Amino acid sequence: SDEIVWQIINQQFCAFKLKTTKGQNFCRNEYSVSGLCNRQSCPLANSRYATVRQSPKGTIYLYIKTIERSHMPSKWWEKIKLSQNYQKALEQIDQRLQFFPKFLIHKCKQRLTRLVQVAIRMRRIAAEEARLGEKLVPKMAPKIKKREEARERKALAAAKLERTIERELLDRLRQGAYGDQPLNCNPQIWKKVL
Amino acid sequence: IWRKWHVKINQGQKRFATASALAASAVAPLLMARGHQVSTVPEVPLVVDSAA
Amino acid sequence: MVAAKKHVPIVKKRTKRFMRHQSDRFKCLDSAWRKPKGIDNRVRRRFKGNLAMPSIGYGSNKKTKHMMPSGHKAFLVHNVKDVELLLMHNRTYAAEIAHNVSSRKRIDIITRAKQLGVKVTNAKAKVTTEV
Amino acid sequence: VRYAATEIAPTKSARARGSYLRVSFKNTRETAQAINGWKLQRALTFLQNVIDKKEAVPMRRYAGSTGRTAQGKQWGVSRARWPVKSAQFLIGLLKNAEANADAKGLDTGNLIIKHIQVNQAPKQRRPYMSNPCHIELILTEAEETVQKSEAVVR
Amino acid sequence: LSRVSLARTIGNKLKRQQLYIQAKKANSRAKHEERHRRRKEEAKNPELKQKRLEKNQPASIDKKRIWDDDSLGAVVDVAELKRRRLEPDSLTSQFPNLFEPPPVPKILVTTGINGTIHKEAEEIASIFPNATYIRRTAHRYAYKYSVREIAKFAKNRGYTALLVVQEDQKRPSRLVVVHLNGEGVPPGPTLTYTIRNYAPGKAIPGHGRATNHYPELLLNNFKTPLGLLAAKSMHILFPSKPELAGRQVVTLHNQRDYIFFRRHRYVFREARPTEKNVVGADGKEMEGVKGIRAGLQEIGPRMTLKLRRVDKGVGRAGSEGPDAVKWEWKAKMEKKRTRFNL
Amino acid sequence: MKVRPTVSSSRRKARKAHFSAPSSVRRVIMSAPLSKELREKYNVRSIPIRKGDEVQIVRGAHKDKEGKVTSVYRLKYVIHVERVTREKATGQTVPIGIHPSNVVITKLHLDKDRENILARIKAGREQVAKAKGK
RNA sequence: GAGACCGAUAGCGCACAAGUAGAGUGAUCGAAAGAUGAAAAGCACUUUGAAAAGAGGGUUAAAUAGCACGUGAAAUUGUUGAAAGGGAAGCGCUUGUGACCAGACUUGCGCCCGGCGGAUCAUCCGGUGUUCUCACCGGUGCACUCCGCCGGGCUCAGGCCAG
RNA sequence: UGAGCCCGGGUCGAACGGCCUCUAGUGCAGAUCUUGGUGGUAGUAGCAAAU
RNA sequence: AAACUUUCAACAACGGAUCUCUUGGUUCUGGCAUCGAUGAAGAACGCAGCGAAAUGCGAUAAGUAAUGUGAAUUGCAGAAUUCCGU
Ligand SMILES: [Zn+2]
Repeated sequence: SDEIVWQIINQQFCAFKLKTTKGQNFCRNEYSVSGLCNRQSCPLANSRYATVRQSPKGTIYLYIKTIERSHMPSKWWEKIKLSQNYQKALEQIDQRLQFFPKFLIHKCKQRLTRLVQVAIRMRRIAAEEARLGEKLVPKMAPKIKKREEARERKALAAAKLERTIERELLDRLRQGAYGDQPLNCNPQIWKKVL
Repeated sequence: IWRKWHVKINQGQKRFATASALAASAVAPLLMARGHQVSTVPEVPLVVDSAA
Repeated sequence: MVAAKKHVPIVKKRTKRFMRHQSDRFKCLDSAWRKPKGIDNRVRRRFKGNLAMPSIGYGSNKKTKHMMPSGHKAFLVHNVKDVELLLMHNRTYAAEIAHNVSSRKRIDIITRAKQLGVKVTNAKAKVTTEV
Repeated sequence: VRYAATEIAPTKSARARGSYLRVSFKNTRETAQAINGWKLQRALTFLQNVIDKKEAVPMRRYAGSTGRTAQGKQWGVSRARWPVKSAQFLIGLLKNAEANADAKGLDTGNLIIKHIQVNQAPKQRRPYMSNPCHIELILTEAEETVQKSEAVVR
Repeated sequence: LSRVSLARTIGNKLKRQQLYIQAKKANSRAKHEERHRRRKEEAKNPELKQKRLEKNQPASIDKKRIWDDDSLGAVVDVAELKRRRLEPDSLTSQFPNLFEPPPVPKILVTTGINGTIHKEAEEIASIFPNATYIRRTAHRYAYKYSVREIAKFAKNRGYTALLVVQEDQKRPSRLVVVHLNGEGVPPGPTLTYTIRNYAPGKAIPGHGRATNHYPELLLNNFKTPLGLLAAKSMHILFPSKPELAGRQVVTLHNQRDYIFFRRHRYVFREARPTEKNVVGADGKEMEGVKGIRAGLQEIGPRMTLKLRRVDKGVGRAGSEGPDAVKWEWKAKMEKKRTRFNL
Repeated sequence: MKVRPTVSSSRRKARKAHFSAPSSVRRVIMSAPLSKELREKYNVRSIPIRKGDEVQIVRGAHKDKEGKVTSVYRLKYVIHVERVTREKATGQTVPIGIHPSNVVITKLHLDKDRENILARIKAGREQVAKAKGK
């Protein structure tokens, strides 16, 4: 009933589909080699399937689905650890996915390749971010932004800066902060201070 | 109010569609394609004993 | 080789929009295109000096359709799991964070996008840098 | 990028508002535009002259052909009127802004009308309708340029 | 009608607005009659006017500000604490470089990575004498330098502080002040502010040039221990002895946690006959400055600073110990209208 | 799920019944929790609020504040407890309204009726606990 | 008691003073009109002046939420700024001038040498789950193998436009 | 191509969107269209009626 | 060069569209049968501290008796009115 499942999946409803307007459809199912929804890469509509996944600890595994463990969904996948050496992991795909469709072999090798490449990229980003010491913090919330915009207008009114500067300037003229014969004021106005 | 709200369906067609819905429940990937979190059950019909 | 996938040159037949007839004179007519149905309308009769009409000949190349000037195809993401769908397509597609995604979720999308190697069209919306 | 021209500091500007005033909107617009950008003592003396029929304001946009005289020679216009109520209401708001300047600590001899604006009010629900107006104005000091000192060589 | 909401006790719009208009007309007539009756009573007897003014005073948030009952988070008057002891050691110990005399300052101004605010950063560099602007990145695909690296660079080549002007929407948004200090002591505190309303001197009506003279500093309204840190931090950036021949003044005035920055050019003129004497603080007119005013002309950018973080080293990555951060701004210390961290 | 025909799961009727309730029905709606000591003493979950109950506020901006209930404003579904006051413009302190669901009862004002109320609750709580048990 | 109904120009004429206001001699005809805020905390006080009005000052998370009160479109109007205007404007193709605004390839992998740490490395030992041969823990060490990391050296790779 | 769609900036405060199906009181420039609001005429006619 | 006129932008007006809400309507379904000469349906006049609206009531007049609950009513002026109590 592998084809009958596909006809229901393709043309009625699939909970993993994401239909975009850009001329391609995407599968959200985590056990798919490519993100695209087509007949070759739908794991539900292919009884025999393979997928390469990466663990949180950093290990890359290869997953195998057979027609025999189909009615048992808890035992769908055989999990095989892939080598850290890139060549031995590519070979380990070839021996384990032997006598599979060549689409599955070719896309599992691509999925292995992109996972190793992202991991190297992940370590280069983390090294540069540690050296740069810069993090992206969220900007101000719109409630807080409206709060200090409101209180800045009230503080600018309360500050009365030009009168505050004028009062402080003439205060330092009185106490003699500029000394005898000040360079800030003309002589006949310094005489008016005394 | 005299719009036709209820429609008459043949009992033969109703029993056909129920038997098709029964058979789709025994098909494993159709369960996870409907939206069910079927990743832990050890069999897709999944009979429990009556004593429990 | 850290860029978009190699594509043919992007050629657009027209850049100007197809303005509706007499939308300049009346404020109740929007600029969205409506096909004029009068038997003597000069736009419908295709006289010279008049507004052009949309046709299938203006259609863009299929190898270049839906494609940004950078060569990536727009992909609306809503969370982190939408970004991981572009793990295999980092050179064909670009991540567009939706207008409804909050500030802290944009942080996690931006961080994941850099790790996966996908472009973000809106990477400086509700975020700022801290030293 | 570009930065807009900032507002004059509130320590230098005094505001006064009139909302829902029962004066003709069109007569207020021509009277306010006559006194825009002026000194306050000029504007007050001019408006008392319009009340006393001695001086006239120009009708430019809302110009019903009512008065032509030698009082249009001051403006170069052929249409000049004598809006009595428009001058009375505008005097009361200039004296409000002069009072606001005095309480704030401004120099009442150096106020200028930096900004003045007349907007339409809600129409009074009575077939005949009135045309009331909102009026806002900002009174600022004249700009004071201080002398820069000579640069030091070093 | 100050105790009952008309919207909850009258269920009709057009009756509610008819009653509220009749209330406004009655209360406006009743208020005007009261003040006019109060006026002629105060004219015929001027004593009750003086009694009424010192009992009726307009309320202010500044007079209602909450204090605590000096550790860089304590909202306490350092000035009142000194007087109460007569009836700060903790700040000098934590920050010995800031608080003997500062040397001749030297300032490096940079922007963020790939900045587009070069003209604005050059105006910030023109604010502080002996300041130079160096762009951070030098082309789009070039080497990205960290603030730790630039701090080590300017320390080695004899600079005293580093100013980093972060950007947002091609406008300056954050001012990071890094104190490099001298000799063997490590790079000091990192004070991070936020710029909200930046206006260049070009956009300011009736503006002027700045001369090459050193301006005097007016650090106003700085009372809490955190504010004395911010006052001291701005003081090292400026030279100690101002060249008073050129009348220029850099003003940093704090009004409820907003530090308003202005730059003026004063002149000690006389007073016009229509001008008033300068009524000073405490309500009373000032003494000795009768008939003398100080004219002002804005020559610098208008910008408002608000302190957000004080670090121990150079940024968060650059501050090591358990006290890596010293003060942080959260939005919960502004829940009350009257509490100011200053 | 409702099963009885005499109860309605209608938003229109429920908001109508809540905001148009008479004073006796409004009394039950303005019920308050008992404190943990008071729960373990009388085996009572919640009772309506009186005019003489020492109470502690657990929700809102007046959290962790204790006082005695001064009035039970049943019209606006709110109570006034002692010393939580807010100053008007004139300086006249008006009491701040707290919902009875935002408080917890620290001390009760006991009389003959209140003991009869609390004995009837501990009657039914024990009767079904015995029925559930044995 | 309900709804694959309508959501204030809709739904009964009436969500509210609705058969009310009001019209007609009379029989009859018959509207418009909902939303402050969580809470009135509905702006005390100072100060212009005759008011359904301002300037300060305060309440509130917010008053450009002030009983004209959620959001606040268009028509229409005022001020400021820019450009243009010899008896129509508006519009199509194509430049040009000025103003404002945006920012182009995400900008990388592979070798070599030396050190350091890990393992999927030892026919090393103990344990757990399992699809019963695959995974995952713990302790050993570095003979081999393979990953990283740091410090050098080297290689090629790239986006657009020209000649 | 297009009907349209997505994002940025501001405002704003409580709910909303994509897919596949079902459904309909489902798309406006006209109807001397209906209701509301607002113009030029026009500060013109003229101070008659109404206010 | 201004005024006037046109276009565009920012701010300020006029107006109440859009979004959201609903103590309302509409339609269906179910249990039951109850106006009046013992004076009805309807109309009017009155009754409260401030009652303008609406509601309630009838010179015992925003109500009396009896029963139940158990401590309010409330926009402002109440009482020595009642709190282990008809
Ligand atoms: Zn699929």
